[PDB]
Amino acid sequence: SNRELVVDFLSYKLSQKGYSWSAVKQALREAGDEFELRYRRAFSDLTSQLHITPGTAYQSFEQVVNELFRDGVNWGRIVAFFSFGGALCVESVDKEMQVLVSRIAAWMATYLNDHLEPWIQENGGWDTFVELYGNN
Amino acid sequence: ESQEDIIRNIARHLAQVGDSMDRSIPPG
Repeated sequence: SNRELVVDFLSYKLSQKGYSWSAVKQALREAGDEFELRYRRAFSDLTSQLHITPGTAYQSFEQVVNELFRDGVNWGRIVAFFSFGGALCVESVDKEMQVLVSRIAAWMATYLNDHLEPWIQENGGWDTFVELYGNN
Repeated sequence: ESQEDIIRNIARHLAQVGDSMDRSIPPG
């Protein structure tokens, strides 16, 4: 379910770059698109400077995401989390490490389930996310 | 230039744009 959201979002982002991986989902896709628009107006894509490899990808994922949520959680930072995952996947497919896509997806799902789920449930669940971000 | 510097920058950028996208209203 969280895992399902993750795979849908990543597949959407991959398709936008011409790559292919074969209400909540729609809200998240749109939120991701808006997040990325805002990001590009402010900061350069630093994804490349991470040097993603199979041996280092989890550690880069884990360290960024831990730092993202260190000060706290909100729906906007959760959108950032999904967009970041998307960026890691696009870079991965770009550089012919497409097997990392399924690993990043799993890492994201596990992080959601183990670490963001308590906050999500405390703040109305994904239903509240749809109320706030739906049709946008 | 460091890996950890890159990490910290990305997370900071994500966090700031994330907060600009926070649509929640505090409870009344």
